Amino acid sequence: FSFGVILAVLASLIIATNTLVAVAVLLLIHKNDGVSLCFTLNLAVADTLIGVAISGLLTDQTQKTLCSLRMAFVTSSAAASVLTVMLITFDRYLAIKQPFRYLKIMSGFVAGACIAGLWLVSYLIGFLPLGIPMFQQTAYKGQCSFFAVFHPHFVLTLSCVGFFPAMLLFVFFYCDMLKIASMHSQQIRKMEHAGAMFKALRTVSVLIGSFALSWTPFLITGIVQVACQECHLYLVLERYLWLLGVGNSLLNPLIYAYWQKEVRLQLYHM
Amino acid sequence: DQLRQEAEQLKNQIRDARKACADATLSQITNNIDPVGRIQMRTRRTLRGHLAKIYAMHWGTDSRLLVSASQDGKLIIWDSYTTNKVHAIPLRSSWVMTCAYAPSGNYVACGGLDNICSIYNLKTREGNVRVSRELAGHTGYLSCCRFLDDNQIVTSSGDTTCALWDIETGQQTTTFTGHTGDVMSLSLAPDTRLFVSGACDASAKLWDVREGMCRQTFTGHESDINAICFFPNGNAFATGSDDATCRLFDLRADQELMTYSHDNIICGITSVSFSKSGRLLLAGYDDFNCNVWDALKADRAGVLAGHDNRVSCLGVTDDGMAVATGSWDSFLKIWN
Amino acid sequence: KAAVERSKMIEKQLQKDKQVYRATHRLLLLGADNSGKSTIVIFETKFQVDKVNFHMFDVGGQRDERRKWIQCFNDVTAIIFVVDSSDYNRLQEALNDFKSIWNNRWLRTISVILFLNKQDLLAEKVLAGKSKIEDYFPEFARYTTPEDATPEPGEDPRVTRAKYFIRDEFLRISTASGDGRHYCYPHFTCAVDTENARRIFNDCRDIIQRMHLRQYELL
Amino acid sequence: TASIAQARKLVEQLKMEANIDRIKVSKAAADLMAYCEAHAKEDPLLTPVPASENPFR
Amino acid sequence: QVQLQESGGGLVQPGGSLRLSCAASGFTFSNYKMNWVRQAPGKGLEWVSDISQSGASISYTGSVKGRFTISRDNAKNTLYLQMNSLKPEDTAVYYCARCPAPFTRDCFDVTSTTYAYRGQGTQVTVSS
Amino acid sequence: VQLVESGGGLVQPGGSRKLSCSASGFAFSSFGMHWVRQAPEKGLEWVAYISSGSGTIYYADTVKGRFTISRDDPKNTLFLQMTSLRSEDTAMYYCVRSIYYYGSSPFDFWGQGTTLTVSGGSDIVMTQATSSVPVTPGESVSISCRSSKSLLHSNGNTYLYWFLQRPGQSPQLLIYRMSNLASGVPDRFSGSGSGTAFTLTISRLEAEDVGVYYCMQHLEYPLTFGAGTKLEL
Ligand SMILES: CC(C)c1noc(C2CCN(c3ncnc(Nc4ccc(S(C)(=O)=O)cc4F)c3[N+](=O)[O-])CC2)n1
Repeated sequence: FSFGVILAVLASLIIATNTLVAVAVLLLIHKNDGVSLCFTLNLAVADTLIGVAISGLLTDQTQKTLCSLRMAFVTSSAAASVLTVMLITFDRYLAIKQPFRYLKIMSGFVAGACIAGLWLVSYLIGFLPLGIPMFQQTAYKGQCSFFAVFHPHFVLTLSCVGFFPAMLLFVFFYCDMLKIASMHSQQIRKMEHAGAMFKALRTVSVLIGSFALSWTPFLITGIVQVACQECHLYLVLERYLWLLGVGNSLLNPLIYAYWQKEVRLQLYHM
Repeated sequence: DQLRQEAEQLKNQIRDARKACADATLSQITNNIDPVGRIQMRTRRTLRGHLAKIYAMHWGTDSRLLVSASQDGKLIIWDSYTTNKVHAIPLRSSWVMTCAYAPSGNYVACGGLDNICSIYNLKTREGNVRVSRELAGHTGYLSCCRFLDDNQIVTSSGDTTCALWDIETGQQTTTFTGHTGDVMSLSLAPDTRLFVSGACDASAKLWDVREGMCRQTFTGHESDINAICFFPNGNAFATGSDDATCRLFDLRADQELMTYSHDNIICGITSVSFSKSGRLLLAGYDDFNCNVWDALKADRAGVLAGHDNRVSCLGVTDDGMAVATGSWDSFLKIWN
Repeated sequence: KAAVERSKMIEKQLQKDKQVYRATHRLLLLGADNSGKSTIVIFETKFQVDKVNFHMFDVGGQRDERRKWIQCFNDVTAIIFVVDSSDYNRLQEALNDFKSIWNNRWLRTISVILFLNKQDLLAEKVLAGKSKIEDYFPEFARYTTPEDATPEPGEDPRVTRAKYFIRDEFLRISTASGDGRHYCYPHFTCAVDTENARRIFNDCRDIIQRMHLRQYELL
Repeated sequence: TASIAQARKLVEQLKMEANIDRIKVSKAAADLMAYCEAHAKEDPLLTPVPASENPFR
Repeated sequence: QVQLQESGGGLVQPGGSLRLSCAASGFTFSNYKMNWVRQAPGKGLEWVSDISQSGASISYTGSVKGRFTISRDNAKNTLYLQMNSLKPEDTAVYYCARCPAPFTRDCFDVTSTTYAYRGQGTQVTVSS
Repeated sequence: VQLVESGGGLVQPGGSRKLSCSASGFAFSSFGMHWVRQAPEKGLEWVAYISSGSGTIYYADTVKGRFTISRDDPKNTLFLQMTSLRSEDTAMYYCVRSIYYYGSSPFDFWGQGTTLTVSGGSDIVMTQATSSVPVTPGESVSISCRSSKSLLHSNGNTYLYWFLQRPGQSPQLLIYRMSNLASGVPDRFSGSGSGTAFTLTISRLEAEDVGVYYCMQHLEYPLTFGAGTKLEL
């Protein structure tokens, strides 16, 4: 039962590191005008709440309504950080496919309406299954491990409805920017030859690999659970695969924040 | 023929007489004065709301209101104590390079690449702001038009000529000729009877308003001259140039006194200004910063950092209590 | 308290002005005398393509020294350069100009669109034979042989040369400086083309696309 | 004759500049010293002012 | 004072050689770029050649390649030009111009008769 | 610069009517508006205020819950709808304009007037003891307008105004903020005071300034006028 030493130290880095990056981004908002920075700030705030929610499980390492509410706060936090990544990809896609119409509709009001409605959908996913009798499995009580308060059917619906269709759009979008950047560099190398007489693959692989390889193993074993009706799951097999899901919070501030040299310049100076 | 050799002998006589009055130097006389020390200033206000870069600004006589110009096509009047906007005036032409404020506070002027310094009226009875006059007699762009009183103005242009107008009838009165390149700046004496200009031929001249003739010619630089200003007591002036140096001239001795150069500065100066007492000299550079010099000793004593692009304008209030700087990143800051 | 309310209504009007300012696509047009700079395109000009607004300026109203007033056009979308590619005695002068604009300190992030006008003249007026090499500009026949494009089906090999001449020297200067921050878009034109408003539309679209791809570490 | 006109007014201008009077630099430099001393207490930038009488606070 | 003065020039035979110098004073000679300019009888001004600040980059116009040479002496403030095998169409007036804005790699000169930093010129006549 | 009113008449108690103030000759969209009421023989009273942009509205306590004020900028018109009338509404009405920025002058132009006859302790009290004084051509006079509260603010300037009404015309403005002179007024009127006591003096009076004078305050929002004094012979 040594699963307490690594949890306390792991949540400490997530809280401290993410709130350090969010300070730098907000300062640059006050120095110029830019809408793309609004989504970057929201990701750092959403990744902070994961550390706060995890920090509430150190005591757990109890009641019919005490730990039921605890397992619903963590579900909403990790759902609003996945949805923000899908929001950044769509913003990047439109500025390249249609650059002329993007400069008309976009403003500061459109960004505010999108962020505000993002938190309502995340809230509805988490706190609503507390009233539906289809979920909320039986009352063996005892301790609290997210499976004495929820049914495995809840995992099956969310993954097949939301996660798998959302992963398909991520691959489709980034396979089109890779195609556009390939033909622009064909002409550039052709000009240099008459005047005298790769980055894409390495960068794209990190984006596709990091997004999909974290939450996929958790959903793979959960679906198999229904087919078995017993395969001695929800045990040490499921007590180490969850560590991957909260591992994105220590990787997002390195891809979307440590890049963008303008952001990196202030971190060194301060 | 002889018109070239005769002028050579005249230049020799002028240079010879100057060496007679060169007994001592300013550097070896002020050697007993205590130094200033270290000057620290920090930002107090930041005015934002312009859409593009800023070229010109000018303080009001009461030292509370100022006007600024931008190449988006606007002209905003600010309230410095509370950062409130009082007026906003749209212009017909987007390319504007100068602005001025009337001493009495009733009129504002502006001009640019359209070859016109036009005049606006502020105290209308209908509750808005309307154009009053249009003066058109120049052939090149305008870089400075400055008020004399409520009825006449003086302008400098890029066709190597200055002029003096009459707003009541719109016809100019006197024309000043003699320069070789574009005239970039002008400055009025405190007594309002003389003024100086600096052109792109690396020389400066002194004119008189009543007569309309040149008096003296000064030359000590090596490149174009961008900025000029007068000493508080009206007997000396300072210049800035593209060779990264500032210099001080004396009208009575008709020669140079001091040089302000450093070994680590390799960029030109865009603006200069004096303080209320006249002991400190401020200058703006292209390396995004501003420097403070000791006028009587010619050693640096401070710095102002915090802008993102190059500083283009700089001014000091009438009572000498604040400094305002504009820049190409479309912000205004007030220091101390 | 009532003066603060007035100041806030001025800011709402400024917000509506910023929406129109961003989708305007200002342009700068500069060339030389006897280059046909007018017939291809009056200080300001308005035209609309696919419900997109463009605005172009001409500054032909001052003296011949332009090292002071050219610093205003440091944030335009692009610059159009027009060359009368038919005469050879005044062609070396046109190169120098291009070289000063490319290497200027305050214009390091601006792209240039190149129009090589006066094509129908060089097709036959000089083909008869009144000029050669070593008597005029000695760099259009320094043993040149390109094999990457042979457009205009039907001609002997020397037709586009008098307009092809100029293409190489402007690319020698362009590709030898400027890392990744501005490029050049040469074009071939004439005195009767009616599709010059579409070429500017397409060339301005590649400028914006190439700028976004570079800051995502994709180009 | 275009250069003749520019070469005659240039000579004429220089004639009225030579016949001028000048004073010593020592006399000129001393007067600048006195003005800065007599107005040393009327410069808020040279000597900082307290926050009580600072309208920009 | 940025005075520039030229010396040399005179009547020559076809195939002859001349040597020219351009003494300078009033500025630091080792911070600027220098160049030569000529003006044909009854025509405009034509750029000819230039030399960099140190003496590494040299350029010529197409009509004089292989016959002209440029060089500078930083220790004596002089500029040279060597001529060989002159043709009768070389009769012109040669000037000596200076680029402004030191530590910079472009110039805005050879305008009409309004450039401040330029010499007076010397007469070259090649005829027989 | 013109302002005209339409409406009024004889109405039985309990009825209703709508009033209009049409404007022409100036930028109507940048000015606030006021309504001022004068009984057959009484002083002036404040009624309502509509700002520019219609974002702020105020009402008097005695006419609260019955009166409504609105404006329509495109047609340059002002409205005042009244309901549940009684015997206290028989008076004249005016429409007035104002503008607010640093250094401006409010309450500068008044309307003409229309006739309509039908058949708490925290507010500042402005008191004028003068009611009738003799006048002679070319002598000095003194009038005082004291207060029950300090009118000096903690930003530098005090708020006191003076008005003049002729025997058969509408009132006009003389002095704003105790020291300034209104445009078009001669250089004969001067004002001075300190905190609570204020004075107005005339050097040499002609036969063109016979009438009544008023003072008001602009510190607290329920606006209060004075009783007035007569400059008759
Ligand atoms: C809503 C969309 C964007 C979406 N598409 O896919 C997903 C995933 C499914 C919902 N989410 C979780 N699903 C299951 N378990 C979770 N946490 C957890 C908490 C406690 C224990 S324990 C030690 O008590 O047994 C174990 C756990 F695994 C979470 N969670 O991260 O909160 C996040 C993403 N959402």
